[PDB]
Amino acid sequence: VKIAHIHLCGCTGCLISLADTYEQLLDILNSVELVYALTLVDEKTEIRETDDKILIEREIPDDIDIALVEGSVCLEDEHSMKDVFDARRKSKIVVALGACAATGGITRFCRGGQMSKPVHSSFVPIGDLIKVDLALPGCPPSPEALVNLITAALNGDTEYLEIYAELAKKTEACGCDLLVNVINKSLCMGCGSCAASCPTRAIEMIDGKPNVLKELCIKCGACSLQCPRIRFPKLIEEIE
Amino acid sequence: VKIAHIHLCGCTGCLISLADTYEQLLDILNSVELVYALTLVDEKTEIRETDDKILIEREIPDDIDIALVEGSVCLEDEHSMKDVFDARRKSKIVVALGACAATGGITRFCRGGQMSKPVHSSFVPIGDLIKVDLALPGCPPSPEALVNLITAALNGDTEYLEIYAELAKKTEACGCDLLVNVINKSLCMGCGSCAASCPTRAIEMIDGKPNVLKELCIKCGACSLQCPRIRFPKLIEEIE
Amino acid sequence: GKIVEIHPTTRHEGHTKLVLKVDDEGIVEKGAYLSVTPVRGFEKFLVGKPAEFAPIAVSRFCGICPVAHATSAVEAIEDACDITPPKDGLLLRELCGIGNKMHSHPLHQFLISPDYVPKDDSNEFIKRVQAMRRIGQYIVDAVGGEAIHSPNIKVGGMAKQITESTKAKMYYKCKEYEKLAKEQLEYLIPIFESRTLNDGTELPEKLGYHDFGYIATHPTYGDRTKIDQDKVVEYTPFDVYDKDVAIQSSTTVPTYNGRLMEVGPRARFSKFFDFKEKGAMALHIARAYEISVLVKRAMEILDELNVNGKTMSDEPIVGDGEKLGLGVHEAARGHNTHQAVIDKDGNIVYYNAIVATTWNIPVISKAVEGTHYKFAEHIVRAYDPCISCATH
Amino acid sequence: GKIVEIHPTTRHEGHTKLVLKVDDEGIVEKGAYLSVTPVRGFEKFLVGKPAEFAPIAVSRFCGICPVAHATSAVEAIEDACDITPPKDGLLLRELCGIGNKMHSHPLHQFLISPDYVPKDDSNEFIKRVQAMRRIGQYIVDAVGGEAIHSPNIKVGGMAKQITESTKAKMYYKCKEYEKLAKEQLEYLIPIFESRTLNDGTELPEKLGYHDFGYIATHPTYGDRTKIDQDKVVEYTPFDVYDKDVAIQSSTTVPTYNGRLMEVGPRARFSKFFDFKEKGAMALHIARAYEISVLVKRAMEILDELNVNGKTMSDEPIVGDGEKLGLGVHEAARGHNTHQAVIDKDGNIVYYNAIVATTWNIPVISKAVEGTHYKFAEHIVRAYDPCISCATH
Amino acid sequence: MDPFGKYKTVVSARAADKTILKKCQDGGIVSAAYIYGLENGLLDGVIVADKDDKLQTTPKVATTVDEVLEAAGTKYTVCPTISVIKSAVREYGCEKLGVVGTPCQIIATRKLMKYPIGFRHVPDKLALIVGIFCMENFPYNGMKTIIEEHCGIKMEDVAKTDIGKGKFWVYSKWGDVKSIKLKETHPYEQQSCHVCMDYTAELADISTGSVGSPDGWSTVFIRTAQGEEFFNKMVEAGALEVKPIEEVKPGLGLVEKLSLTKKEKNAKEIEHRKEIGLPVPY
Amino acid sequence: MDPFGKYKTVVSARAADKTILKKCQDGGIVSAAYIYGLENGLLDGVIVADKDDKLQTTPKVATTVDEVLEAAGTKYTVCPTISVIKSAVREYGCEKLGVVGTPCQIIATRKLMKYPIGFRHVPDKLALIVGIFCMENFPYNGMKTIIEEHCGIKMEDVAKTDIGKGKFWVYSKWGDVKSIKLKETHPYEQQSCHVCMDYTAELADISTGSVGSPDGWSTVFIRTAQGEEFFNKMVEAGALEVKPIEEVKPGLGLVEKLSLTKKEKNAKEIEHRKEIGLPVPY
Ligand SMILES: Cc1cc2nc3c(=O)[nH]c(=O)nc-3n(C[C@H](O)[C@H](O)[C@H](O)COP(=O)(O)OP(=O)(O)OC[C@H]3O[C@@H](n4cnc5c(N)ncnc54)[C@H](O)[C@@H]3O)c2cc1C
Ligand SMILES: Cc1cc2nc3c(=O)[nH]c(=O)nc-3n(C[C@H](O)[C@H](O)[C@H](O)COP(=O)(O)OP(=O)(O)OC[C@H]3O[C@@H](n4cnc5c(N)ncnc54)[C@H](O)[C@@H]3O)c2cc1C
Ligand code: NFU
Ligand code: NFU
Ligand code: SF4
Ligand code: SF4
Ligand code: SF4
Ligand code: SF4
Ligand code: SF4
Ligand code: SF4
Ligand code: SF4
Ligand code: SF4
Ligand code: FES
Ligand SMILES: [Fe+3]
Ligand SMILES: [Fe+3]
Repeated sequence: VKIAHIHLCGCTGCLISLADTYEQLLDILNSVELVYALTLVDEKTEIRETDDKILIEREIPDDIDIALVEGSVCLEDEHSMKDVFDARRKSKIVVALGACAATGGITRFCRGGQMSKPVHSSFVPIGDLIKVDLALPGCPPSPEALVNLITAALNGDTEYLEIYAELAKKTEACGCDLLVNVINKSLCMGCGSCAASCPTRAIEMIDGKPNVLKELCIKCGACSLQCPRIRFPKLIEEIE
Repeated sequence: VKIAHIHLCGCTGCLISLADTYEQLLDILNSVELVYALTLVDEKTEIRETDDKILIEREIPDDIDIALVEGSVCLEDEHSMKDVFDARRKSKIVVALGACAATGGITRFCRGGQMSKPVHSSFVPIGDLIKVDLALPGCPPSPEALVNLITAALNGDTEYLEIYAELAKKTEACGCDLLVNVINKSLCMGCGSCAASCPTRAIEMIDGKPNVLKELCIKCGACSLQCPRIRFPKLIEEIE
Repeated sequence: GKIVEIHPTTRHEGHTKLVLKVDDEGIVEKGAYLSVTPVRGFEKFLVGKPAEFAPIAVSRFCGICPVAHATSAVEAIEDACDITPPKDGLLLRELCGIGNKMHSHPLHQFLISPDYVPKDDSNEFIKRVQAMRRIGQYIVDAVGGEAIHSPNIKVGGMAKQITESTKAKMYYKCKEYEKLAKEQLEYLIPIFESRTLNDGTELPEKLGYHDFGYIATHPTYGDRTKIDQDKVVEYTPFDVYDKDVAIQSSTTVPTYNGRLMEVGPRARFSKFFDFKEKGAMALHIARAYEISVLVKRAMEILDELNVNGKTMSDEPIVGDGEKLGLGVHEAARGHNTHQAVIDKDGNIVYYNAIVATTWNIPVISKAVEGTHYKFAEHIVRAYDPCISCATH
Repeated sequence: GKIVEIHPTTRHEGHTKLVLKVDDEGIVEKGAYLSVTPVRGFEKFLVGKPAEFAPIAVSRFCGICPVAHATSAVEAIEDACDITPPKDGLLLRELCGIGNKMHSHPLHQFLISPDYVPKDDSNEFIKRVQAMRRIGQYIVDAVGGEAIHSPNIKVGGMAKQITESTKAKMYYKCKEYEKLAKEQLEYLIPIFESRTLNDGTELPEKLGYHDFGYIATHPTYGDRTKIDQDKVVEYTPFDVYDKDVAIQSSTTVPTYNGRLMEVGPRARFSKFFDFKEKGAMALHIARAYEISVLVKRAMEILDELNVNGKTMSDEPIVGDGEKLGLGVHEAARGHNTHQAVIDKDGNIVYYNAIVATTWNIPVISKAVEGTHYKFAEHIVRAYDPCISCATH
Repeated sequence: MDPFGKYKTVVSARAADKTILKKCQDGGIVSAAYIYGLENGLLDGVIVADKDDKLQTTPKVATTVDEVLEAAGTKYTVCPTISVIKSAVREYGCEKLGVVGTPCQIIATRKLMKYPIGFRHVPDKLALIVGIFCMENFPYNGMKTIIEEHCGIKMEDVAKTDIGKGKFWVYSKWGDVKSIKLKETHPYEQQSCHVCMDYTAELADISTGSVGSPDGWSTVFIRTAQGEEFFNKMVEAGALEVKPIEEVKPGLGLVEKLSLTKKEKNAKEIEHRKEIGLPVPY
Repeated sequence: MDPFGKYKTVVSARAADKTILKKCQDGGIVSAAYIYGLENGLLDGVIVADKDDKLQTTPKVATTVDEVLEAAGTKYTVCPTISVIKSAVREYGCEKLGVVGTPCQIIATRKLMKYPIGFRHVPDKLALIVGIFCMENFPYNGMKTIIEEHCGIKMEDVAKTDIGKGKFWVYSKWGDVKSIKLKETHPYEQQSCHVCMDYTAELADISTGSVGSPDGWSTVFIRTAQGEEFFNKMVEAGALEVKPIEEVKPGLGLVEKLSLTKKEKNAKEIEHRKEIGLPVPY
């Protein structure tokens, strides 16, 4: 199949996370066709020459099978708005890779005014404009989580991806998800797995319950996905 | 009409705000019939006498027209669960009064463990258990907003209550509502009214945009309600 | 040989239960007044949270006296970090607390009016209570930022300075409040002295007597030096109720030197104004008289206030993570205590609150004994009980 | 007499544009390299937020070098508040930054491999690079808490400490990395010295020449005393590009004494290791040689580290709301600068960042001039640009 | 669609105090009303903007006449005037507050008054709501780029920025006057103004602007009964110089053309946002 | 209704070290497994529950047998053992971690491994997952009230508690033994355990418990290939004493009744929550 890495208003960290499959990145790239990735390949090069100028563009190719879209969309930049609608148009499966594309992530705190584009102030997850098929939270999702999504997508493992396909319809995340959906609902038993999942260490187990340091939370969603009293598909009970 | 003040897991401050209509509280109480309010009236007294016990109970009466339900619901206290369903059963119009009943408010931070009821750890807005007809956010809602809600209810001003009847379906609130729905959506113009509405002074205008001090937010909902780029019914445009 | 259970009790704040053992003539032999309000648990979810969130959070104990919990909190955190609020911030803070007691006492006189005020005087009596309350709540709005839950009450003093315009407006409104206080007081004291309700029922002369001492640290504000907090021990409801009643109690049982204590206006008036009357009517009388004490101190503060003086300490909220800061404040219902331990980063590591009515609840249990049970609720209301406060 | 625009440039991080005015033979006469990545605006939303949020937030500038900004952010806040990190925290911090530069340089050699590495050697070359990066990311994992966005890098030092077991593991991983580096370096240095790509095309001898100086403060970490930040002035894109190109640039234009400067490996190697070669090939050579310098200093830090020595300072984050703290760090791409002023409450009141590639973008614009435009991108990649970093 | 909303009269006018005219943008209407109300007890506090030596604005609760004079003039940059409206009635203790604001900030004020959830004891204390016309705002660093980099004037040497006639005009403290096509200014404008449908501040007591009236004068809409009484009290006191909008040029026809131009332009943006799925007020 | 989940063998067992038996709750299986792994290089870290003099619990990573010994015994109070799982593989540098936890915490570990979003390089380093049986947990202050105000014994003087045999049992250091009906111990339990449907820690490598086995002995389920290889290696070394669960009393029939009593009781709670609109895991 054909996969492509669209980089919107992200930091390439999610791509580096995939790169931190280390030497197994060759097994991944050898199992698919990397058809577009500005960071890695010179695609899709199209030379347009007028009598005034030569324009050499690298554009998103058509007939993409899996689009790993990373970063959020800047509403005030037209190239960002254009690339996100192109990714959906040309790709069959759109994967909101990383908290930025899935729920906004750090870019939720953007309020603009900085040089040299002081009107750049409105950043949204890709789900607020296009239909998302799969969403990977965290900042960044682990290399192991990525490999599983890729392996499950190639192998048509619909069951495994159901939790991520359900996340695609969620465009907002916070550490408060644990309060609103677990602690306040008499479901938290105090394992602490959420506190271990957080990349900024914003969760702190106090008296068998999570305390969220809200000023350190970057709205990544890794804790909400982790907590086993929110989602617990039968698939997880499978061991030998 | 018959109105009743149901007091769940609250602070009575919402009732005090209604009391802060001052001398006009007698014009309010004379335009309706206060049929139940443990803080105010001795209703509805019912005496059951056996050979060993005299049971003087003050129960919530039947045929309530409007119920001002204040405070959240404790999922582990059976009398709190019984009273919230009792209010829906016996009342025609259920008003989620205050942020505690509307969106949880300060009680969203409850995580239990305190004497003398250490299993009391789960608090939800009444919307998570019963059907709410009108919701008033804020901590507490101003006396004027209450007077306006009561007048519009008595006068059948359905247009005025629409924004509140729409809130009754919303059980979550936070200062992030301004980011997720306004700033991030290229709608914020920098009035600052959202900062003036905050009871805890958690919003701070910085460079023509709000900055939420998330640790000082009680999840009350006033700012999200005030913002004119969220809701702006034509009714507002009427002046004389 | 019969049990009398009144539930809920009315015309006080919150959710309680009376569980009385009465003989064949209805006289209470063993009393039990207890909170059944769910425990929101402020002292436990504040651990892990920043210090400046305490006065905001604990203000939500109750909407009738929120200023008293904000004041006790910041005093306890200031004590834990050795912060000294500037002179004029402390004056505004006391003024904000006095304005809050200036709305509570009239409010309570309005709550008990169905028992004591003739039905013909009701409307004019209520109008005078609300005119007074408006003034008290205006003082809390101006100084505290909001009448219900004042965000200006902060660690280090008060957030905002008023103007000389605002100061003069309050001084004039206090002169009018004092006029209303004399009208109210001259009307209620004869009623309370008659010991007869508005329906002609004479109340027993020994109504609400008890054998316990008092706790009061100041007449209008608070003084942490006037109490030895080491002698204050919280015990469990099993130590004062029967087991089937104890499991329902939501409050702790505070004791000073192993004994129950009464707090409140009479506790203050006994220590500072040589008021020695026992019983429940004495409570209503002391509370009525304290209205004149409060508004007269508010005008004394305004006279002393420097409108341009600093109101926030510049000291940083930094503690050593061990010192148990003590913050006391004479709320409308009595000695209100908060304690806090703060680390070097300004975060709460332990928090505790022994609110006024938490003291008075087990005292009410005893005060109802000796008299008929038809008077038990009238003894309760004499203590102006706030239950969401006593439970927190 | 034609305009050549390449957009986007590839096999670097982020989103740029080459806008070249060439003569009839294709020689670039006026060059322009500019970022068109949207401005997420970190320096502007950090204002009003607490200081500990800065290293967490600025780490999201880039996922290749996040450590460099976290390091520079806390150094700037520590400077603003006069906080001194303990010895062993400062050593782990430096070790973390060196671990990051240990995966960036091989990663860059992997990105440019389609141009310089023959196709038959590709798989082995990638495997050797990824084996090196695994060691580098493991160092950042152990010390920093996460390889991509290390939450242990805090104002005060390094949050956690390592066990002797772990220390011993990293020391053994470094010795194997040092083996791989010699293999890598013995393979690439001949290719870079030949100045010919893998398809046979020879590169001009003066490829990427320019007349600007260098900025480097330390060979492996950073030293705020080696630069006079007052001589650093940021100018607008209108000062370096033509007007129709300037409105597209997202970055600022940093200058030292009003002049463009190059940063990066060759800048460091020029100042400290007497490396005097100009051009783009010298840039790939210095970067390759720096890999050995890093791993040697990593083992030198481990031999110096006390695994039980304090890592976090006990000083509180308190500023005076005026001091513009300076925080410099030698990122994998070059001299990285953060500045921040902090008030008494530990909150950010002004923040600014001058990232490495921000320096090189306008230098790249000149370096492409003089040579054919089919070589322009090869001059860009020699600078290992990171654009989401240069834009922040 | 309708261009101005509700009004009672529309008149060209200017202040009579010429100290005001020394410091004002157009006719000095806002300052004249504030100063009149303060001097005559109709207002005890007014919300104004305290600009910075580099034109960075700051909202402010003014109480003295001279303070009103230090905020006179237009800073075409966002200033949250409503953010101090509660602080004005709490610590400052105002009971006859005057408020100024662009049409959007007046809209927020009208909603603030109809649903005063977070605004306890505030509505009854607003004594005069003055709106100023507005077509588009800018982030400070955006306007900084327009002035410094397209007009070549340092914000410090800036004296009076103005728009109209087809271009942005920067008037320098040292005498020069520069003009750039409005086309160049549009890429720097705050993109949240593209959903604004109010040009003449249609919900204010009194709305005042530059367009429609001549240099040194101002188009004044008087809309509400409260604004009419305040306006009439000023003209009988001689604080204002008043001429009909029909006897003055370019006249009400320009405001109308500009007001509808904004409405038709932005109503398209609103419909474009609905189409692609973005939120729009309702 | 299945009673135990998937397992290879069920066994009644006991530790061979007498030191462990003197400090353990039942048969000392967890401490025996941890110490054997550490001593034989199968594990290099283990998550354990440290207990304060007053029985408060604090999670901790352990790299020394002494540490394992310092924390042997059941604290019937919530201890978040998974909260330290990342810290274990990061700063502590573990690559053969041992984790223990109630069935729920095991469920968290298994999900933590299948969807390792926030758990980069964690799953591969988990070397043994030991589950302990569990019927109900308590908040600390709730257990404090039972032992101190219902049982008489003060927390400090407590040395060992045990439920079963019809009710709660608190064993005093000094020597007394008090019992209170299990019917009164209900009001003080964590209500989030009323939706839990795993009794025997059905997803652990090795599950160990008290019921079904006599005093001083532990019912041990061997479930996974990893747990089997570990369990066998201990047996061939003599670290455990092993008797078939058939030859021992009360036997597996008790585990089955308690397990299916929990499942049937809590499954009815799950259906009650669904009925009134509360969230339930799915
Ligand atoms: C961004 C902006 C765009 C405008 N666009 C137009 C336009 O297209 N057409 C038009 O006819 N008029 C426009 N105006 C209004 C015009 O520039 C004058 O402000 C108006 O004529 C009123 O000035 P005056 O001489 O009557 O009042 P003055 O006596 O000069 O007082 C002016 C008042 O404006 C207030 N003010 C200044 N800046 C701001 C701000 N950023 N936010 C809120 N209040 C502020 C000051 O506090 C002062 O009280 C605009 C104003 C602004 C701020
Ligand atoms: C709250 C609770 C309820 C239980 N209910 C039952 C029951 O109904 N039926 C039954 O058969 N068994 C139950 N158990 C388990 C039982 O009490 C013993 O822990 C186990 O059966 C035998 O342990 P051991 O002797 O084999 O290992 P040991 O050598 O005794 O070591 C026990 C290990 O358990 C860990 N531990 C102790 N307390 C906790 C805690 N609160 N959370 C997580 N880990 C902990 C310690 O780290 C220690 O390493 C329960 C345990 C707990 C914590
Ligand atoms: N007064 C009072 Fe509270 Ni509502 C009580 N009881 C206390 O501090
Ligand atoms: N290296 C690096 Fe960054 Ni991604 C750049 N350019 C810097 O601090
Ligand atoms: S989710 Fe985190 S790592 Fe991924 S692009 Fe966004 S900031 Fe970078
Ligand atoms: S608390 Fe941590 S894991 Fe949860 S959303 Fe916030 S940053 Fe992500
Ligand atoms: S992961 Fe879920 S159940 Fe476990 S502690 Fe966190 S919120 Fe509670
Ligand atoms: S909303 Fe606020 S004022 Fe109303 S009950 Fe809740 S805490 Fe009290
Ligand atoms: S920011 Fe303020 S107004 Fe908005 S929800 Fe939080 S506390 Fe309420
Ligand atoms: S009220 Fe709405 S538009 Fe006004 S500043 Fe706040 S978020 Fe922005
Ligand atoms: S155009 Fe509209 S939204 Fe923009 S500043 Fe003017 S009135 Fe406000
Ligand atoms: S009953 Fe279930 S949820 Fe409760 S502690 Fe035991 S395993 Fe965890
Ligand atoms: S949603 Fe507001 S801080 Fe979590
Ligand atoms: Fe307490
Ligand atoms: Fe910058």
